[PDB]
Amino acid sequence: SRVRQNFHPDSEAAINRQINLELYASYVYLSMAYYFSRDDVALNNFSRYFLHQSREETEHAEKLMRLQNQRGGRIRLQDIKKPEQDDWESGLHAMECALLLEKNVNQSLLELHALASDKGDPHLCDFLETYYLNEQVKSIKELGDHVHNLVKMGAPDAGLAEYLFDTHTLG
Amino acid sequence: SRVRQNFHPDSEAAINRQINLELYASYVYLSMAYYFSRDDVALNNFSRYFLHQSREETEHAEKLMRLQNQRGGRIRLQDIKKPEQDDWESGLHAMECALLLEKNVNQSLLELHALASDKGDPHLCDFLETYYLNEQVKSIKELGDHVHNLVKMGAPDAGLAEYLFDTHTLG
Amino acid sequence: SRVRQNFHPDSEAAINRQINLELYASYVYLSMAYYFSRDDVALNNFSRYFLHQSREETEHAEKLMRLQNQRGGRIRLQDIKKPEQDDWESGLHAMECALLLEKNVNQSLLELHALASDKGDPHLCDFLETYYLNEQVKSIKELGDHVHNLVKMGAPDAGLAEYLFDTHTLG
Amino acid sequence: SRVRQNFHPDSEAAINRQINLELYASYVYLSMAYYFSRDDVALNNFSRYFLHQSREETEHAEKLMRLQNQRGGRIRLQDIKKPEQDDWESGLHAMECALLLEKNVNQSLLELHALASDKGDPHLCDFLETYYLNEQVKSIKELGDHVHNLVKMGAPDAGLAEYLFDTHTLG
Amino acid sequence: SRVRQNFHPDSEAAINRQINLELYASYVYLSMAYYFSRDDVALNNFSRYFLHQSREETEHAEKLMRLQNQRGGRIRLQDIKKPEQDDWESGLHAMECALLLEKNVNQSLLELHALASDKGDPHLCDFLETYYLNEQVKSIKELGDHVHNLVKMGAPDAGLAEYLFDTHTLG
Amino acid sequence: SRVRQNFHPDSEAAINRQINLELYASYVYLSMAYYFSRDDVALNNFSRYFLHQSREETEHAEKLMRLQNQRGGRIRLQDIKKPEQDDWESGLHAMECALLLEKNVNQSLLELHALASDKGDPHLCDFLETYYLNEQVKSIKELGDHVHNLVKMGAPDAGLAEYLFDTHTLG
Ligand SMILES: [Au+]
Ligand SMILES: [Au+]
Ligand SMILES: [Au+]
Ligand SMILES: [Au+]
Ligand SMILES: [Au+]
Ligand SMILES: [Au+]
Ligand SMILES: [Au+]
Ligand SMILES: [Au+]
Ligand SMILES: [Au+]
Ligand SMILES: [Au+]
Ligand SMILES: [Au+]
Ligand SMILES: [Au+]
Ligand SMILES: [Mg+2]
Ligand SMILES: [Mg+2]
Ligand SMILES: [Mg+2]
Ligand SMILES: [Mg+2]
Ligand SMILES: [Mg+2]
Ligand SMILES: [Mg+2]
Repeated sequence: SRVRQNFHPDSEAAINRQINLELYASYVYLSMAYYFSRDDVALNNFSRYFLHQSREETEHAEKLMRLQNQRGGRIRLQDIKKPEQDDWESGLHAMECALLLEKNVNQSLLELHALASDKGDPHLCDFLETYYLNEQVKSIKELGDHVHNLVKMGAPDAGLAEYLFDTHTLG
Repeated sequence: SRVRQNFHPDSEAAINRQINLELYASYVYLSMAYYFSRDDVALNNFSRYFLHQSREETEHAEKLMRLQNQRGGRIRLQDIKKPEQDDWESGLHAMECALLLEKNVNQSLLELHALASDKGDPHLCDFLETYYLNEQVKSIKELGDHVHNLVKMGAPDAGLAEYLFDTHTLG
Repeated sequence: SRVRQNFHPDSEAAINRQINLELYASYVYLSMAYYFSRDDVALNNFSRYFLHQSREETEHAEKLMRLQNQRGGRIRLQDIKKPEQDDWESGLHAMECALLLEKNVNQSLLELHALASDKGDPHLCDFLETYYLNEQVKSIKELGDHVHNLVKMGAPDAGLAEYLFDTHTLG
Repeated sequence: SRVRQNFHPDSEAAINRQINLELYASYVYLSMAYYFSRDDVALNNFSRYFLHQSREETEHAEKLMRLQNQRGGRIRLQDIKKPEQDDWESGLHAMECALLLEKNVNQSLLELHALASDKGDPHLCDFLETYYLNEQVKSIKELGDHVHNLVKMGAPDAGLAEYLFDTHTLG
Repeated sequence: SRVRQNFHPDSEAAINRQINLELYASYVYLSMAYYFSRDDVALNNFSRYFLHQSREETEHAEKLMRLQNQRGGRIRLQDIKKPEQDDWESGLHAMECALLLEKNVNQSLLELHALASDKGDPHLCDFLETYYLNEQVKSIKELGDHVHNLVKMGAPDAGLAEYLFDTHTLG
Repeated sequence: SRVRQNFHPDSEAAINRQINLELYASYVYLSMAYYFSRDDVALNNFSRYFLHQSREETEHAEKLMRLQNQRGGRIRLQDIKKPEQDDWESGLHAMECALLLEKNVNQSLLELHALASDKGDPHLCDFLETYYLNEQVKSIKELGDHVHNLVKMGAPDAGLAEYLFDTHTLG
């Protein structure tokens, strides 16, 4: 390749893997998004909240796909695995799963950054530090906030709790 | 379910399958989209054209997911299969694959409409007739147009052809 | 904690210490700010200059407090020590003390960054690199500039010098 | 001093003390402010409410610092003591501590006014009467209101109570 | 020096060298810029494209000169070497030389970043990561794109190719 | 060449030389520009004044490069020599060097005009008369003015002088 400079094949692989992980999380949030528009769940702000997260994660993937073409790498796509559940059980459960999901995305991204360090790709280091490492910290903190309020409010057994969180926090 | 009326389990299954098919085509077009921003391909309008198609197909899926929740069905998601290639070979080849893809989407949708007919779901009939059956005819005709010009122009061997089509038709 | 990931207790402590250091510098600049509105000093631009620095440093502290809550840490506040003097002696002396102060803030921040490196917190690395390491370089260079002109002009013995610097540079 | 007229050294000392007290309350409210942005508390309006109080109290200090320079006195700053807690326990507890804090600020200010009376400083009397004595009465009444509603609503055991007060009163 | 902190003489030298390298590339692009306004070449968009690159590289140098004065270093300037050719041969050849040039600039900058790492200058690390390491990746990818299209189009023997690239891509 | 008419090879050479001279003066002024943003010099208007002169001289070069391509000549570039000093000593010294520099540029340009006269290039005569001969007279007179005031004010020993000239003339 005529553009490739200082781009280690293992970083290339790392990125391709990370692209799949970001697509997977977009799918998980799309699943949740339409879980909440169910007639027997019907929390439309939860539904809009997770649909926005989903499209946000698709943007994450595209940046990485864009990073692979910028550096000289070759995007190699894999199947996008279906989420662990179609029935996300409750607004609380969906927030806890979202929280657990993003800490794993964070892990993988922390692992990616580390590979880039051992390979002397400062550009890739700066890439993850700039667009991912802090997006994740805010996502994880925000999700943490949401998890905490819904527990303190009494979700999901308190019939009022998820309905109020929907209308007042996510509105 | 308290919303379900005149909604046959086989239509439900049909829809869930169709949702996966629409996600698959969105993925195929995303793959092509980033194929053309490669430094050794670098047809940015082809890349923008297929990225728009991709997001358009994601919208297709969401409507169907929305249709499933409206009728009383239960969205059951499957893995999203990786496309047949990561190297779409040329602007012409990518248009021919896109054309072949959409005729299959069309087939499945024609098959879905037929199931809905034999099951007496006029609502589902009208759904596909309204948002899908003609979107497909226009997609297939448009793709057909593109395929024809690029052949007539001499793609991909004519070095000028794909570059001009990029700048003048897809610009 | 449910948000904490890859956040070493020594980094937590480092941050809590740094928060106090940033509050301390805000206090030092508040002291200077009101030193210059004295009727027997009466350099109102010096006074406005240092009052702006003070509020700027309070902002520094808040970001760090915000960083501690984002990562899962626990803000643990300490007394805010009074400055070394209430009588900052002259506009020159106050600039030299400000310069010496910020090089220490810089030291501590350089030390903090180093801890984060040895602990594999790339997020915290990027945090300090983004909002602190360069703010400090500009502060130190700006203060350096000010120190130099006031010396070259003859502060504080030249009765004209501090009065002109006040009206022409800090105006 | 050439500006000093009718300004008793004990009033000067009183003011310097009061300046420290006003800085202390600003710090207490800053602590609370970031207590509520904790991921395991996450009441963002409580957090904004107390952060505004904090900056309001910093303004209190500055006026007094400004009063000292106007009259001929000499600002003599002391350490700013850390608050009694870093864990403000609940929105209710934080309001009760805020209420108790401001009644003490009020006490000290009432004591200051009294000193000024026995010393024949009508200017200082008018100063406190104009910018402090009523600011305090409104703060104390407002805090009283807040305390009462949160008790009546069932804070902190009622999971709904603090969450609703956050969104509906402090929003 | 009174501003210098944590600034290693070898980093200083590195920067001074890098400043010359950035001036050299500005000169190379100025040469190309006026190569294309030749009456026997006359590709005015190529000429405008390279003249913009040139001024962009002068900006690169100035930032580094600004970085040297900010940190306490001393700008030490060297001769600016004439480019390797005055006759850049063709639009394709000029793009290939530009591509090769920027990968070297990139190399030097990657080497500079590495020096800064071994010297514990995180500020200088962040400087290059922020304003240079990615500017280079985009330049190299963009130049790569251009190189590829002009080859695929048949430059320079195809009389149409450079003329169309001029009017349609660089217009 | 098909555009060349009445264009003597010695004029061509003259122009190529003059182009280098104009690049040299641009470099000298860039050096001065960043000399004054030094933390131990810190005359920001001097710095802006000389940075504007530098870009102005780059424009001079480009016109001559443009003149060479217009007439049929061939731009042949040489190394751009580093200036005589990196330490311009004082605002006065920098103005005196600038003054001496421009009288030499003027000399060379007067010499160029003379060559054009003996060669019967009235176009080149008119070129220099129109864009250079008077730009130089104004530059030299302006620089002369500046030199005179700074001497009369007492530069560089008078600590006030350069600082006031910076803020009041060059502001
Ligand atoms: Au789970
Ligand atoms: Au790295
Ligand atoms: Au195919
Ligand atoms: Au039907
Ligand atoms: Au000192
Ligand atoms: Au790190
Ligand atoms: Au209490
Ligand atoms: Au009184
Ligand atoms: Au070459
Ligand atoms: Au570093
Ligand atoms: Au000289
Ligand atoms: Au002539
Ligand atoms: Mg993500
Ligand atoms: Mg479709
Ligand atoms: Mg600070
Ligand atoms: Mg108060
Ligand atoms: Mg550059
Ligand atoms: Mg000139």
